[PDB]
Amino acid sequence: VQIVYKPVDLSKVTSKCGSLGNIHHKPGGGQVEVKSEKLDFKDRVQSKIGSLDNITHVPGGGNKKIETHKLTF
Amino acid sequence: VQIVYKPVDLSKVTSKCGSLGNIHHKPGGGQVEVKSEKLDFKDRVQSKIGSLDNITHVPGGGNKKIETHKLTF
Amino acid sequence: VQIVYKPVDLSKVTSKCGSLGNIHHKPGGGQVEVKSEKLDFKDRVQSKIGSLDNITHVPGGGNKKIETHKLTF
Amino acid sequence: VQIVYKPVDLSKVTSKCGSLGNIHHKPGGGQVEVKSEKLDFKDRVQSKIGSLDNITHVPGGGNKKIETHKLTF
Amino acid sequence: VQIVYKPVDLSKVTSKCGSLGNIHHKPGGGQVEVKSEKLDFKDRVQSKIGSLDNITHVPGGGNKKIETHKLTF
Amino acid sequence: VQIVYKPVDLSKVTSKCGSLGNIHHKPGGGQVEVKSEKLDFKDRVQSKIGSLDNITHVPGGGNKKIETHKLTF
Amino acid sequence: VQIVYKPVDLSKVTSKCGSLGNIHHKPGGGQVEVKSEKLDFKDRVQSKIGSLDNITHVPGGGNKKIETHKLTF
Amino acid sequence: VQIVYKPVDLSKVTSKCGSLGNIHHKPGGGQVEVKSEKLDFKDRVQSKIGSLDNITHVPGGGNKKIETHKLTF
Amino acid sequence: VQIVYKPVDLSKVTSKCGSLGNIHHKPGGGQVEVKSEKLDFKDRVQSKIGSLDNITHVPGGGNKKIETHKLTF
Repeated sequence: VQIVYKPVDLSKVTSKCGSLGNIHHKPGGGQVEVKSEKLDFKDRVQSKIGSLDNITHVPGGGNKKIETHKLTF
Repeated sequence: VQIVYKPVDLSKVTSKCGSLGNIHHKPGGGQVEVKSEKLDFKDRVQSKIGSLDNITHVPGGGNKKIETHKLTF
Repeated sequence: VQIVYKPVDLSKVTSKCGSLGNIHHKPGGGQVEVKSEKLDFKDRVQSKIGSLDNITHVPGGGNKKIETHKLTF
Repeated sequence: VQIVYKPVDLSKVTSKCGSLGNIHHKPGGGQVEVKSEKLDFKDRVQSKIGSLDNITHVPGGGNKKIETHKLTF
Repeated sequence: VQIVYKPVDLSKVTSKCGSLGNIHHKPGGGQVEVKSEKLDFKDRVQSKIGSLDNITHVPGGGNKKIETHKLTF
Repeated sequence: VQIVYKPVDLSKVTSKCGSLGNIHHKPGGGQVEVKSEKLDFKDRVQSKIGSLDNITHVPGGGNKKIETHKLTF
Repeated sequence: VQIVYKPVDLSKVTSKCGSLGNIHHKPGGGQVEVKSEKLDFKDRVQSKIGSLDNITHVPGGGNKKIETHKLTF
Repeated sequence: VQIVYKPVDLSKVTSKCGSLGNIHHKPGGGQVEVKSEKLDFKDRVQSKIGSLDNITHVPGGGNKKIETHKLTF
Repeated sequence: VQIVYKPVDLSKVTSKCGSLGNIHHKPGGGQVEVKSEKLDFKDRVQSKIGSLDNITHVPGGGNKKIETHKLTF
């Protein structure tokens, strides 16, 4: 058996931006109150309170190319 | 058997940005209170309180190319 | 058996950014209060309180190329 | 005569505020013209002209408790 | 005569503020003109012209407790 | 006659403020002109012209407790 | 012949402005694309492309007096 | 011959403005596409493309007095 | 012949401005693309591409008096 696997990729993924700005992200600028009395936990607790895991993501490009070349004989 | 795995990549993934800026991230500028009374824990506790794990990510490009070349025989 | 594995890569992953700046990150500029009374813990406690693990990441490029070449005979 | 004056005060006066801001006070940004000719004052003059006695008052709390305990025999 | 004057105070006056800011006070950014001709004053003059006695007051708390304990026999 | 004057004070006046800032006070950034011709004053003159007695007061607490204990026999 | 040319000018051209501001001029914040193929020019070319010759003019007065005194004998 | 040319001008041209502001001018925030193929120009070309010659003119006065005094003998 | 040319000018051109500011000029903050293929020019080319000859002019007065005195005998 003869197999030729010769894909050719000449693609452009392109982004052009004049200006990118004046971006405001303000998570949890408010008021958070947690009051707990006489609670019973028989098993594990994970607790997050406040302003956690917030992201501001401002890439000047942020382009993605995902490319799988799989040959199975 | 003859296998010729010869993929060719000439791709461009490209970003052009003139200016990128005036970015504000203010997580947990607020007021947080946790009051706890007579709580009972019989197994492990993880607690995170306040402003944790917040990210400001401003890459000038931030482009990604993900590229898998797999041959199975 | 003959296997020729000759993938060819001439790609570019490219960023051009004119200016990148005026970036403000202020985690936990607020007010945080934790009050605990008569608590019972029978097993491990992990506690993080305040402003922890916050990130400012401003790379002039920040491009990624991920490229896996696997041949399995 | 026996007098017992035994009031007990356990009160809370409480204020909780997440964030307080972006406050603009601009007294007398306008145009003020006073033109006086041949006036006669036989008695005292007080004159205030322009932008006087303006207040910006931004307390983070600003709570008031006023409490009079008067016993007259 | 027996007088027992035993008022008991356990009060709290409390303020909790996460963030307090971005406060602008601009008295008399305008234009003021006073033109006076041939005026006659037979008695005292007080004159204030322009931007006087203006206050910016931004206390992080600013709470007041006023408390009078009067016994008159 | 027996007077027992035993007022008991356990009070707190309390402020908690996370951050306090970005405060701008600009009195008399304007234009002031006073023009006087042929005026006659027969008695005392007080004159203030321009930007006088303006206050910026930004205490981190600024709490007041006023407490008068008067016994009159 | 006697010619007496005695024009008298006591005029006032006057502007009084309290405050002048918050002026935004943003020419060419948009996107401009010029694509040219196989064009033939036998004589001179002037080309302007983009954001050119734009003016922001904010004079605090900006008054004009134009005054011609012509005597022809 | 006797000619007396004795015009007297005592005029006021006057402007009073309290405040002048919050002015936004945004020429060419849109999208401009010019596509040219196989065009033939036998003679001179002037081309302007984009956001050109735009004016924001915000005078605090902007008064004009135009005044010709012409005597012909 | 007697010619008396005695024009008398006592004029004022006057500006009073309290405050002048917060002026933003942003020409060509957008994205400009010029693409040229196989063009032929037989005579001179002037080309301006981008953000050229833009003006911000904010004089505190900016008044003009233009005054021509011509006597022709």
